[PDB]
Amino acid sequence: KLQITLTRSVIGRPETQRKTVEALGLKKTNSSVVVEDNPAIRGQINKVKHLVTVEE
Amino acid sequence: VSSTKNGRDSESKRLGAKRADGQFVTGGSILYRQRGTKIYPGENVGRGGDDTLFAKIDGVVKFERKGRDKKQVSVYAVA
Amino acid sequence: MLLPKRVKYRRQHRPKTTGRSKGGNYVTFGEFGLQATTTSWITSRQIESARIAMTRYMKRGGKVWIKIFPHTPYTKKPLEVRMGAGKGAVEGWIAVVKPGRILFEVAGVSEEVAREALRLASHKLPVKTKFVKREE
Amino acid sequence: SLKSIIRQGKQTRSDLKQLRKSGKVPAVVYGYGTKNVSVKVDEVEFIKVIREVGRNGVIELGVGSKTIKVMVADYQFDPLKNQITHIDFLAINM
RNA sequence: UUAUUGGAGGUAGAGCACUGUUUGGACGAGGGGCCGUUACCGAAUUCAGACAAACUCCGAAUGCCAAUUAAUUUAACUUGGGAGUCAGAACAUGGGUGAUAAGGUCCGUGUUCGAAAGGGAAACAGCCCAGACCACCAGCUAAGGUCCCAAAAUAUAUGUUAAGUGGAAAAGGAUGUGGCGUUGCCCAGACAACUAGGAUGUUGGCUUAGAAGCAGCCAUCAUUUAAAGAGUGCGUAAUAGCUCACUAGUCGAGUGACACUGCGCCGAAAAUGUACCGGGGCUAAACAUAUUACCGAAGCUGUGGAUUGUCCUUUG
RNA sequence: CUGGGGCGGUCGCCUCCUAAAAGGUAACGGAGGCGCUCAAAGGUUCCCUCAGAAUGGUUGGAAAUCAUUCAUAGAGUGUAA
RNA sequence: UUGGCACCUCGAUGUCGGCUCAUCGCAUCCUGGGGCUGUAGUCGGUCCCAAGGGUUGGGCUGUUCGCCCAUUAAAGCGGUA
RNA sequence: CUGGUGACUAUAGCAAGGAGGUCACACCUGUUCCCAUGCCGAACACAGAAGUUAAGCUCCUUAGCGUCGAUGGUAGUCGAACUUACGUUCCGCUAGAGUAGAACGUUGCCAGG
Ligand SMILES: [Mg+2]
Ligand SMILES: [Mg+2]
Ligand SMILES: [Mg+2]
Ligand SMILES: [Mg+2]
Ligand SMILES: [Mg+2]
Ligand SMILES: [Mg+2]
Ligand SMILES: [Mg+2]
Ligand SMILES: [Mg+2]
Ligand SMILES: [Mg+2]
Ligand SMILES: [Mg+2]
Ligand SMILES: [Mg+2]
Ligand SMILES: [Mg+2]
Ligand SMILES: [Mg+2]
Ligand SMILES: [Mg+2]
Ligand SMILES: [Mg+2]
Ligand SMILES: [Mg+2]
Ligand SMILES: [Mg+2]
Ligand SMILES: [Mg+2]
Ligand SMILES: [Mg+2]
Ligand SMILES: [Mg+2]
Repeated sequence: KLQITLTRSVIGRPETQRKTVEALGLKKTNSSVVVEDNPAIRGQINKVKHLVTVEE
Repeated sequence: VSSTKNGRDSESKRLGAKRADGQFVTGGSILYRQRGTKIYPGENVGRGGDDTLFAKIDGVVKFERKGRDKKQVSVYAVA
Repeated sequence: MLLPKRVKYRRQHRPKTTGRSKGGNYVTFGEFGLQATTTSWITSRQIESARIAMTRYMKRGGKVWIKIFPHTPYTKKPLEVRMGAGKGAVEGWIAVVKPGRILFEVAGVSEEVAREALRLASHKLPVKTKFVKREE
Repeated sequence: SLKSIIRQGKQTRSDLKQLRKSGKVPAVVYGYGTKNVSVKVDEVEFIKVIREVGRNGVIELGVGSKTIKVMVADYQFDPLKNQITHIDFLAINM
């Protein structure tokens, strides 16, 4: 299990990064999701790691 | 005084691949638009009068090596 | 004044100037060399000025090699025209120099003479330079 | 005519940069009687050994516990910085 | 959207195998001025070294097309009713053009403005943070900040700077100052200073009107040396004269050269008024590196409320 | 159309580069072509392999035609790329 | 200055020269203070500090400029739509 | 093992040296016949078996050329932070060139030995 929190805004970020933020299930700044760890999730995180904070 | 004798170009011809390796295509689908045989017709693939490569059967596209320097595209029926 | 005897295209896009010296970064013909440390266009006229300075100081005793060559034509518009209406006419010829390229090499003189000759040369060029020896 | 090196792991760009800043030269030992090994040497010690034995001289390289007789097959150099950047050691047969 | 797998394609870089461009050599099929042998060898071959938007023996990152594909996600498409729009801007970046000019101009890519309020950037559409349903004299943060204007550190530790650098600029110039290396000499007395010497063949040869160490070319040798250049500068028309290198002595501890670097200095002149920190002021209240707090938005949270949805569900 | 307008240039079609390795992509950016030709220069069957160089050979020369060898494409592909 | 660009102004931002009135910069024309000089002196040359004040009447031309006459310690160069 | 006929990016090729000939493959002997030469029985075609391993062909040796080719490092670069610097830093990907080295083929089916 991973807790992922959107710590920075999507404003001013490329649309592809906004799309990955949406796909992770994050909605508003500081929102969070709890997801099962796997390579696909890790790839989404890695794409937007400058925008999110991950806690195991 | 000053002018350019340039300023001409023809319409772009949208060449290149039209279907992906591993994609299912129906018979007759164009697979590759080209000048000359930059790619060669493989199994169940034909080459039209203008060098266009097209599928002859329904099946899966596969781009394959042809010798050392050349390549081809073939279409194989799905089981 | 160096310039190609001919080129295929007289009007060329100006060269990229970022990055480091692709090659010719070592003294390979003489004993001493002048190494560029900053980036600039280098013109045929600057090359000729620098060559004359260093050769005159060396007093024909030693041998000089010009390692760069102004392959690239650059154009300029005629004075007082508006923008547009085609590209201008060839104005001069330049070599692009990036940090590490050896501009000149010298042999057949003492190290001190080589240093002074290449100093006099360097003051003619639009780049900073350093005195270099054959590496080993 | 001897010098010791230290084995390397898997290094990032920053790792290599910090090595070269500290003053060590990355290098690879390969050739007869050995597998490829990635090592760090000290630049000053390497320069002294090269001065002693010549460009084509034989060096006794301490690679972990083992000692290998090597020759410098090639080296990479940064002439703006006057810094040896990489070394290849060719373990010669006996 | 991501992961995995497959594929098309010739960019970045790189390279010189092709097309061109190009620097030093070597060698020379053959004839000419030459008797065989001291041009051209324009041929061919060869070594080494470079250049290319319209070169390529090579060739990424990315992006793109797909998959009886997995995870997360919430769209997607068709038909029909109604539109507006067809002057775009800055910023960043890949490029053309222009002058590696323009707040220039034309394309690619991203963001923001447009149509976006709020916080920061003194003020400042386009930068940085961030997207205001309404209410609160509640809390946490972002960018940016915490001596006073002005909310929060006159915080902690270790250094750098003396230039108000910080708070505008280049080639180039400089015993400014800090760090890390290499290295010559030195109590068999180093560096500097001071005392003494600094000589002979010889006014070296040539040249010149003259050229005598010291206009210019060629050499740059010998003798006594505790050492002394066929001379480091000044001087003469040339000499003369002073001086240095070099050596010995006095003195007694450090003294030079090179390389890579941190931070400063000069180069630096414009017009209403200080006027190139927003002000005061600052030697830290500057800069570098760590650390712990706090301030800070209409972001997020807390409480109450409105409307519209979805789901449990009569209720709520 | 137009870096005001005029004047000059341009206006349809093809190829290349710009074009940022799919496709597409602008400027009065950089270079060239087209408004045809062929009765075979089309179809098909069978057969064949170039350019250049070296060395010999008459008129024949640096290059005409002949011969051997080497020669992987530097030839040719009607006509731009 | 000659231009480049086309960002404010085309439901009007009057355009050259002169006159009147100035005002500011200093890259200083004179006057003041200095270094160097191939500065004997009297004169000069060149550079540095310095903007306090001063810095002319006429001929020609719309002219600004410019040439010329006659002076002056000097007859400065520029900004202010 | 030999041949025929396939598959495979030359790791397969080139070059050099060496070995072989009831059978086979060749060179070879001829031009009556089918067939042929812009002339030529050289070639194609056919008939045939006196001669020869000389050549082709096959096999063996090697690393001179060509081919293949790491690891390590470097260039470039997606993304991020800082920046306006012909930039810096961090992460992932990661060449070309070159080095070590590989390599004088590996194989399917069929007929003979
Ligand atoms: Mg095209
Ligand atoms: Mg056709
Ligand atoms: Mg390139
Ligand atoms: Mg613009
Ligand atoms: Mg515009
Ligand atoms: Mg844009
Ligand atoms: Mg706003
Ligand atoms: Mg404000
Ligand atoms: Mg707080
Ligand atoms: Mg306060
Ligand atoms: Mg608030
Ligand atoms: Mg809110
Ligand atoms: Mg204009
Ligand atoms: Mg692309
Ligand atoms: Mg494309
Ligand atoms: Mg044809
Ligand atoms: Mg009005
Ligand atoms: Mg002044
Ligand atoms: Mg009158
Ligand atoms: Mg490689």
